[PDB]
Amino acid sequence: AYDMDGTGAGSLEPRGIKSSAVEKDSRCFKVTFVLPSQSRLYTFRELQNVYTTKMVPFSSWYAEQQRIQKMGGKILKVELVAGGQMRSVGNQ
Amino acid sequence: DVVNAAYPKNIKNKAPVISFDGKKGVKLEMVTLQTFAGDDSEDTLFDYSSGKFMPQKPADMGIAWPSGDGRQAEMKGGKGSFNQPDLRKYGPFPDFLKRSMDL
Amino acid sequence: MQDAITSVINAADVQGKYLDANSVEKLRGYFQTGELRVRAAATIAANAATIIKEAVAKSLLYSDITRPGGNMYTTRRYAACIRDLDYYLRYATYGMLAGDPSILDERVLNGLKETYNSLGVPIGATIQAIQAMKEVTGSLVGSDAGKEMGLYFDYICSGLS
Amino acid sequence: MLDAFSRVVVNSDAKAAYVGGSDLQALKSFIADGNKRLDAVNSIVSNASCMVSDAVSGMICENPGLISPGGNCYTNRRMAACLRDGEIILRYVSYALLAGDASVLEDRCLNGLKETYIALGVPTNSSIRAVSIMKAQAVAFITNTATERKMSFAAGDCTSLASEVASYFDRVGAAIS
Amino acid sequence: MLDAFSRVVVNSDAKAAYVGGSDLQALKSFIADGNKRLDAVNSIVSNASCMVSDAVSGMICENPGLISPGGNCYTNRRMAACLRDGEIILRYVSYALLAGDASVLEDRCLNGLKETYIALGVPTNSSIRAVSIMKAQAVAFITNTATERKMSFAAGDCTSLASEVASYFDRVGAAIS
Amino acid sequence: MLDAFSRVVVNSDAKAAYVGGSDLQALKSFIADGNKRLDAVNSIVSNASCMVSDAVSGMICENPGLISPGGNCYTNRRMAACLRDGEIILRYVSYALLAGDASVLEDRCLNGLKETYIALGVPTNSSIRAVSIMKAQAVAFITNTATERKMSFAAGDCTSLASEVASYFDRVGAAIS
Amino acid sequence: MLDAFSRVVVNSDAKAAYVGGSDLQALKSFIADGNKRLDAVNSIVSNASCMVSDAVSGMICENPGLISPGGNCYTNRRMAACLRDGEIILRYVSYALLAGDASVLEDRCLNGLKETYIALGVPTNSSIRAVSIMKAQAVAFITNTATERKMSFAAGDCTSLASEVASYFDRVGAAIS
Amino acid sequence: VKLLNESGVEKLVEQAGPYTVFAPTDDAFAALLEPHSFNKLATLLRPENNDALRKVLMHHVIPGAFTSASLMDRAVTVKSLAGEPISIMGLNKLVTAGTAKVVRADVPCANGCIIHAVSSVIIPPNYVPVPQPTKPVFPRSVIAEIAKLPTPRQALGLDP
Amino acid sequence: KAAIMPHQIVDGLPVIPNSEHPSQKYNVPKVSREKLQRELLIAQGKANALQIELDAAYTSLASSRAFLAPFAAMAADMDIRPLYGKNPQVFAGQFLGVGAGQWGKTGADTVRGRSRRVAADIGVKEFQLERVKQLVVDLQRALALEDAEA
Amino acid sequence: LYAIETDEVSRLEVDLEEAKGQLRVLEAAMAKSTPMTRTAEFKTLTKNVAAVTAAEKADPL
Ligand SMILES: C=CC1=C(C)[C@@H](Cc2[nH]c(/C=C3N=C(/C=C4/NC(=O)[C@H](C)[C@H]4CC)C(C)=C/3CCC(=O)O)c(CCC(=O)O)c2C)NC1=O
Ligand SMILES: C=CC1=C(C)[C@@H](Cc2[nH]c(/C=C3N=C(/C=C4\NC(=O)[C@H](C)[C@H]4CC)C(C)=C\3CCC(=O)O)c(CCC(=O)O)c2C)NC1=O
Ligand SMILES: C=CC1=C(C)[C@@H](Cc2[nH]c(/C=C3N=C(/C=C4\NC(=O)[C@H](C)[C@H]4CC)C(C)=C\3CCC(=O)O)c(CCC(=O)O)c2C)NC1=O
Ligand SMILES: C=CC1=C(C)[C@@H](Cc2[nH]c(/C=C3N=C(/C=C4\NC(=O)[C@H](C)[C@H]4CC)C(C)=C\3CCC(=O)O)c(CCC(=O)O)c2C)NC1=O
Ligand SMILES: C=CC1=C(C)[C@@H](Cc2[nH]c(/C=C3N=C(/C=C4\NC(=O)[C@H](C)[C@H]4CC)C(C)=C\3CCC(=O)O)c(CCC(=O)O)c2C)NC1=O
Ligand SMILES: C=CC1=C(C)[C@@H](Cc2[nH]c(/C=C3N=C(/C=C4\NC(=O)[C@H](C)[C@H]4CC)C(C)=C\3CCC(=O)O)c(CCC(=O)O)c2C)NC1=O
Ligand SMILES: C=CC1=C(C)[C@@H](Cc2[nH]c(/C=C3N=C(/C=C4\NC(=O)[C@H](C)[C@H]4CC)C(C)=C\3CCC(=O)O)c(CCC(=O)O)c2C)NC1=O
Ligand SMILES: C=CC1=C(C)[C@@H](Cc2[nH]c(/C=C3N=C(/C=C4\NC(=O)[C@H](C)[C@H]4CC)C(C)=C\3CCC(=O)O)c(CCC(=O)O)c2C)NC1=O
Ligand SMILES: C=CC1=C(C)[C@@H](Cc2[nH]c(/C=C3N=C(/C=C4\NC(=O)[C@H](C)[C@H]4CC)C(C)=C\3CCC(=O)O)c(CCC(=O)O)c2C)NC1=O
Ligand SMILES: C=CC1=C(C)[C@@H](Cc2[nH]c(/C=C3N=C(/C=C4\NC(=O)[C@H](C)[C@H]4CC)C(C)=C\3CCC(=O)O)c(CCC(=O)O)c2C)NC1=O
Ligand SMILES: C=CC1=C(C)[C@@H](Cc2[nH]c(/C=C3N=C(/C=C4\NC(=O)[C@H](C)[C@H]4CC)C(C)=C\3CCC(=O)O)c(CCC(=O)O)c2C)NC1=O
Ligand SMILES: C=CC1=C(C)[C@@H](Cc2[nH]c(/C=C3N=C(/C=C4\NC(=O)[C@H](C)[C@H]4CC)C(C)=C\3CCC(=O)O)c(CCC(=O)O)c2C)NC1=O
Ligand SMILES: CCC1=C(C)/C(=C/C2=NC(=C\c3[nH]c(/C=C4\NC(=O)[C@H](C)[C@H]4CC)c(C)c3CCC(=O)O)/C(CCC(=O)O)=C2C)NC1=O
Ligand SMILES: CCC1=C(C)/C(=C/C2=NC(=C\c3[nH]c(/C=C4\NC(=O)[C@H](C)[C@H]4CC)c(C)c3CCC(=O)O)/C(CCC(=O)O)=C2C)NC1=O
Repeated sequence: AYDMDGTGAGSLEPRGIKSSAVEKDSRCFKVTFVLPSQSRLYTFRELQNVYTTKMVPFSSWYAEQQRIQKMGGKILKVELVAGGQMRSVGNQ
Repeated sequence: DVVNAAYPKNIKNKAPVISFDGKKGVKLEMVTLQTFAGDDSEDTLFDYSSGKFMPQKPADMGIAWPSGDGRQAEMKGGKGSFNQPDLRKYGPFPDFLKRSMDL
Repeated sequence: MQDAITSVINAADVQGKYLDANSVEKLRGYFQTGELRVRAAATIAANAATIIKEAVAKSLLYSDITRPGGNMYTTRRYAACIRDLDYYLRYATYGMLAGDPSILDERVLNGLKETYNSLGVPIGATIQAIQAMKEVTGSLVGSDAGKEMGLYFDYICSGLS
Repeated sequence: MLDAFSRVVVNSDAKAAYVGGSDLQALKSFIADGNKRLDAVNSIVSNASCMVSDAVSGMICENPGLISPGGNCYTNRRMAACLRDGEIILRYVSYALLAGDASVLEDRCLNGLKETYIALGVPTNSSIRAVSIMKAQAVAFITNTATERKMSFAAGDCTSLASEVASYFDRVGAAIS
Repeated sequence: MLDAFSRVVVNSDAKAAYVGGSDLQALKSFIADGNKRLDAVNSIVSNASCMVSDAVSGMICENPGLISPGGNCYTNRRMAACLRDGEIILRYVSYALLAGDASVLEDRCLNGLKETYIALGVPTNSSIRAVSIMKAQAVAFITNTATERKMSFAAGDCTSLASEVASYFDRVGAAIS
Repeated sequence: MLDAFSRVVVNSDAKAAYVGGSDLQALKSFIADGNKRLDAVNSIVSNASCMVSDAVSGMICENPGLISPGGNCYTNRRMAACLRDGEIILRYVSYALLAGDASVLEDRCLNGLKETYIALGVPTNSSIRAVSIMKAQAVAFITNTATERKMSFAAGDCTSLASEVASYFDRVGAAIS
Repeated sequence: MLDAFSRVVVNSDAKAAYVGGSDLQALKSFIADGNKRLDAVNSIVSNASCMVSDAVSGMICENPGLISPGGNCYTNRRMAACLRDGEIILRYVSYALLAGDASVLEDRCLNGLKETYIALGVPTNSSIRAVSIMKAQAVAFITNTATERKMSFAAGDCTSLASEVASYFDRVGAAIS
Repeated sequence: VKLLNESGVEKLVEQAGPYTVFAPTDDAFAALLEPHSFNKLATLLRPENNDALRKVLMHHVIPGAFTSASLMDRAVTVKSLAGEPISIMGLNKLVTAGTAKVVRADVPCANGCIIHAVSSVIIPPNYVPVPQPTKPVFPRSVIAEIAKLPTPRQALGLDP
Repeated sequence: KAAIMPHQIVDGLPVIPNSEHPSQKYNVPKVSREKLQRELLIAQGKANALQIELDAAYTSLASSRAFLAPFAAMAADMDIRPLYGKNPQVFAGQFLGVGAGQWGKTGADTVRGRSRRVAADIGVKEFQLERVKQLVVDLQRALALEDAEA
Repeated sequence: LYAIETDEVSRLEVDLEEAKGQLRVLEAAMAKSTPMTRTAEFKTLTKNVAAVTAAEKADPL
């Protein structure tokens, strides 16, 4: 279901990205960032634009924001376009 | 500078305040009569800060991030022997933007 | 992502010169504290859950952010906190070993205060949690090691402010 | 008006009760005479609707050429603007009396005012008379020595607050001279 | 009975001197034209705050650059310190008018002032400009030739004391020159 | 002028549509609370003469410069005109609460009233007070929580009609500001 | 000191009047309810050792910094001098409940208490929430609604004695505020 | 912006919800020296009365993105984040927010939020000004108050 | 008529070794009369703002107790019997008392709860008010000697 | 009836009159020059800059 079942350290599925997203979450951000690949010079793949602006969901913004810095990216701006704040019920 | 020993610690004592209170005597007082003061200085004598303090953030280094590439903002240590100079200049840059020398 | 040795090599390399006496002078200063940082990072790894449990109970456990309407009411929202406080105590451990706070703003600080404003997370209560977490961290690792680990906590609190 | 002191915040989710890093030391120390100051601004702004009509008509009855045809207060657009400039000056003096410094007076009100009046053909030698009536009006209220209106106060002294507000009114009048 | 005034003056601390009935007529017989002279200093110190707030402001009304940022009647502690210094010279003139000598005005109030105003960067021409206003007021208040006020005196002539108060104010300007 | 029926006509004229079943529910609910609105106007009209004397005199006891000479409530023609426009404004608000739309308030009452009060020299700060005391009475009469006159109404709720007349007096106070 | 009957004499001495017949109607109802007053101070004095230990140790439950090192209730000399001071306040409140008048509390206990506590380093905010625990204890002992000890009284109503001893306890916290 | 930062309301309008702020220019704040409006608002200058300052600043935040073009001869009300209704009023291109009389039309902001410049400060409807700090007064005697209470024999008219 | 200033009582009292806030009586620098007046009014203003956020801490303690008072009194007439710790015939292990350093610096810091956690916020907020209230005493006292010797 | 949104020349002439109606209230407000304080309200970028338009042109003094 959601990503906070009881998993933490020392648990059977591997220790990973745990987001505070509810059941079928409907909140999503509008993020903007550059993310240079830092791996094209030994792979020699084709090049793709690294400056992107896209709507990521609340269910997986934290994983994406945690990963964009993994590969040296810089986050220029993020906002919560869709969803409420301090909302107990209704994020579903 | 305090050259004011000619004005000693009886400084702004203001002797001639005179209150006649009718046709009678003059009743001379000695009242100091301070101003609309305020004595404006910075960094006073004590701390006056009881907790609630994390205000410090480093300076903006442009578009890189703060304090990351200060390799152009350093002193110097070495140079080397066989370095030979350059023909075109393309004058000095805001720190080769985001990747460091250890990219 | 540079440590003290990476930052020393970068500044000495960025001028194209060798590692002179001043560059190695700081490097020797870092190697002297190399023994202190590992033991500091040792005990913090052991008492990670205990430190975070001590900070929240000492700073924001019973305040009305904990009660209904406060910013930390629902169990998903409470569970996000100790998940969130774990990064501050963890990344501060990395800065304490690397001896350079470059990893914090690279992986924590950028887009952080801009993110809490989006969610509506109170930055005021966040810093006091980290300040209380800094206070308990000085308990475990000692005074000077707490001075080292504490030097990166307020770096997070400063930039997050 | 509400920047002229410092409130303290006590609740959570504020990011000034915890992370703000400063109590305003120059403005916590201005409520240390602040009951005396708030009564002094209450003397002016409860009489400012009477102060601006007395001062503008004071320079009409001392110089009758302003309501002459060809004078600068003849038309009804100009008579309304001369009453508006007296009230706006009296509010920004009452900012600077309340805030305790004349920085807000010389930024919003006095900055570029002498260049305004000589571009509009406003007479400056008569305009400083209308400020100096309000200098003489405001010291009568703060010392409570006005003739036809007294106000109840607590017992004490209010010199160097009438003397403070006399230091703002010439500062207006020398910036427009 | 004149020593009991100066014993309050020269004692290096604070005192007062209440003068009674039977001590008064010995003073009026001792002081020449004493019923004119005790009206002469009463015509000054009953209008003391009105005379200062002209004379500090009339210095700014002729020299408007002092309240400019960079001038010396900017930064309100300095503007209030000019008004205290203008009040001190107005008082110490009137004690010299009361005692009939410029000796007590010179040593207590005036010696070392020329070195003081050049140590603080006080513009010393404007202080002569400030006391010339107070020279112009005190001949008008003593002779009852004041403009918006007139005082109810016993009738006579006080031009000899008005020349005597002219000889105290220029000694200030001869010292701070 | 318009009302609550002809407002949704000229809104449905803009879309060039017929007044269908999705817009009649805005009107059939308005007529179902039609007895509450007629009981809400009758609290105002039954106290209309004492509310204007309650409000203009409350402007006087807060701003006493209007009754000083040189003011704007000084003479008997000026006081009776200020009792006139307290109730002429109250006449058009009671039309606009009755009609259900503020078109009569923004084409007859507010038809250049800011241009009038400048050209009359009426202080606009005091007329915000005289309008808003009538706002604070009308939400106490409609909700029947006036402290000294209770009218017998059938029980229920009038928070919608109290907040509707609080938006008509603010629309007067927005335009003469 | 005064009591309830010396209070009505010094009001009558202010007009040089005799204590007549209409003001003896209220004095006879004071003495008619004088047996409830003695039955009320007996429910405070009987419980007085546990009242200042429920209060001082309930002050520590809301402030652990008192028992931290350096704290005000830290060492054994300092906890003993706080348990001393908490029952002096309970002693003079029970004197004024017995005397019917708070004159013995205001000059023998509460006068000069605030600046006494600044000079010793006593936290005055912790004293206010210490004497407010004793306020809630006393009004539970007057009205016989304490949960752990009930006393045997006659039937009736002592709510006026409860809010008379409650007003002696918020007279303490107005003096150390 | 300074009152927001001190009062802690600025965290609220940091949020991503579509807001319609009616931020008054400081001439509006400078226009708070009414003889009238100074009565009900000067008490907030005291440093303990941050309580009402949030409640008066939070009346300027409107949930939703109401641009002036969206107010073409339309009168719609709404309550603030303070909790009490406010009537936005756009007719004859004169958009009103209570007693606002908006100066600048709109400012596009980050989270689809709008900012309108108003000419005055909107006070909430059922806002009573906080009283000045006073003296806790206590009754000097006790016999002047037993004499102030009507006995049962008085209530039945048995006595004068 | 004249209240005794609190610095004149500090001169009369005999000196204790331990204060919470040791005095800067000798550690005030020799600055002028006008800079002592500015540094006093700043420290009076910081003490006024520290009072009215300590009063906001007391209203949060009063709101935290009312939050739990339906359950604090609802668990007061339950039968809560433990498994060990009270009678010595049952093996309790480390909870015969408490074990090996876990009593704390105070004793109240080992108690968890919403009202104990806002109480530790009160004690750190009252420390900063008492530190700056003892700083206006020796700023005033030097004022007595700035004037008494003047 | 729907030919004021869907037409290809009524869409210009409506938007010409609103933009001229916005110009007439802006040109009249720009008859007030000297002590008027400046707020950079940061107007949008719907139309890009066709010219280069560098901030330093020359020394025209
Ligand atoms: C019928 C005869 C007759 C007199 C001669 C006087 C005598 C006399 N003159 C004064 C009134 C006086 N007024 C003055 C004041 C003066 N101011 C100056 O500039 C001059 C030097 C001097 C006027 C000569 C002096 C010196 C006295 C006398 C001393 C005295 O008794 O006060 C008084 C005091 C009571 C009062 O003021 O009236 C008396 C008894 N009275 C009389 O009834
Ligand atoms: C107890 C305090 C005390 C004073 C304040 C003065 C005031 C004073 N002066 C004079 C009396 C006088 N006062 C003046 C003074 C003046 N007349 C003028 O025309 C000038 C404008 C002005 C000079 C400044 C003169 C000229 C006389 C009369 C001559 C004299 O008595 O010296 C008198 C007596 C009047 C009378 O007899 O009714 C009094 C009470 N004398 C005092 O004993
Ligand atoms: C924030 C500070 C601030 C001010 C001080 C005023 C300053 C000011 N006054 C005027 C404008 C004016 N000001 C006056 C006033 C006067 N002319 C006289 O002859 C009298 C001496 C004096 C009244 C006492 C007049 C008559 C005009 C109109 C000039 C004209 O239209 O011809 C204008 C031009 C725009 C306008 O019409 O309002 C400005 C900016 N406005 C401000 O916003
Ligand atoms: C020829 C035309 C003419 C006028 C219209 C008036 C106007 C006027 N009044 C004052 C002078 C003053 N004006 C006031 C004002 C007021 N007093 C009150 O009781 C009211 C509340 C308020 C007017 C509504 C005050 C308080 C003074 C100071 C003098 C005094 O106490 O009356 C002054 C300055 C005089 C001076 O400084 O010496 C002027 C020009 N006077 C004139 O000569
Ligand atoms: C009893 C005799 C007596 C005096 C004669 C004065 C003399 C005097 N003036 C000032 C001090 C001052 N005096 C002035 C005055 C002026 N500057 C100007 O631009 C104007 C021309 C003029 C006022 C009209 C100012 C501005 C200061 C303060 C200097 C400063 O703080 O920068 C000081 C304080 C110096 C110090 O503290 O070191 C003294 C003793 N005071 C006295 O006690
Ligand atoms: C307490 C009440 C009281 C007053 C208000 C003044 C009023 C006053 N001012 C001056 C005389 C003066 N008064 C001023 C003051 C000013 N002139 C200006 O240019 C500005 C309008 C203003 C400053 C704001 C000046 C500059 C002089 C002239 C001084 C000179 O001769 O240069 C005179 C002398 C005339 C004479 O003696 O005949 C008098 C009585 N005096 C008083 O006793
Ligand atoms: C269409 C709607 C409508 C109104 C709202 C009123 C308002 C109104 N009042 C006046 C006229 C006036 N109005 C006021 C009113 C006031 N002055 C104050 O100080 C108070 C703030 C306020 C009363 C509450 C006064 C004092 C006059 C008198 C001016 C004069 O007599 O010339 C005039 C000019 C009429 C004339 O004098 O010929 C008008 C139009 N009449 C209307 O037809
Ligand atoms: C200093 C001068 C001063 C006054 C004269 C009064 C005037 C006054 N009354 C009310 C407030 C009110 N005023 C009225 C008016 C009336 N009551 C009735 O029943 C009649 C219809 C009418 C008097 C004939 C009503 C009904 C209220 C609402 C509260 C109530 O009375 O129940 C208000 C608004 C609330 C407030 O700001 O206080 C004011 C200013 N108050 C003052 O401070
Ligand atoms: C010709 C003139 C004329 C009137 C004066 C009104 C009279 C009126 N009022 C209501 C009826 C009512 N009026 C109210 C209103 C209120 N009740 C309260 O408690 C609040 C204080 C106040 C709100 C503003 C309510 C709640 C009802 C009943 C419910 C309803 O009718 O919707 C009714 C319907 C019930 C009945 O038969 O009485 C009528 C006829 N109608 C008219 O045609
Ligand atoms: C562990 C932490 C700890 C606490 C939080 C307090 C608990 C506590 N108890 C009382 C309150 C009290 N304390 C007593 C005292 C007693 N009851 C009796 O029957 C005995 C005779 C007597 C003890 C000898 C009484 C009578 C009350 C009033 C409540 C009641 O019982 O009705 C209050 C007052 C509420 C207020 O602030 O207004 C508090 C906070 N004590 C603690 O130790
Ligand atoms: C020497 C010690 C000494 C005492 C302790 C009291 C003892 C005492 N209490 C009461 C008698 C009483 N006491 C109370 C008081 C109370 N009952 C309640 O229900 C409340 C809980 C409480 C309020 C404080 C009441 C209501 C009566 C009976 C009515 C009355 O006496 O007025 C009476 C009877 C008086 C009578 O009935 O005429 C006596 C003698 N008197 C003393 O001389
Ligand atoms: C919210 C708005 C607000 C206000 C309007 C003021 C109102 C106000 N003023 C004072 C209190 C005071 N006010 C004055 C002021 C004056 N007395 C005079 O005789 C002078 C004529 C006048 C100065 C112009 C004085 C002298 C005190 C006594 C306290 C002090 O001097 O600090 C007090 C404290 C009362 C007391 O404790 O005794 C209050 C509440 N304060 C506020 O918070
Ligand atoms: C490694 C650097 C880094 C950080 C720090 C980070 C933070 C971060 N904190 C989040 C939420 C959150 N954070 C909190 C935190 C708090 N509530 C409070 O009252 C306290 C003040 C505070 C605890 C100290 C809460 C309650 C949420 C959930 C918000 C919601 O559900 O709306 C989220 C949203 C997604 C998720 O949690 O799954 C992110 C991405 N991400 C990162 O990559
Ligand atoms: C609406 C969903 C929701 C829940 C459930 C919730 C729980 C919650 N439980 C808490 C504490 C606590 N909870 C317990 C609970 C227990 N002790 C036992 O022995 C039992 C097994 C168990 C209860 C049946 C204890 C002892 C504390 C205090 C712990 C401490 O002080 O360290 C706290 C911290 C103090 C506070 O703010 O109340 C929270 C936030 N919050 C929420 O928003």
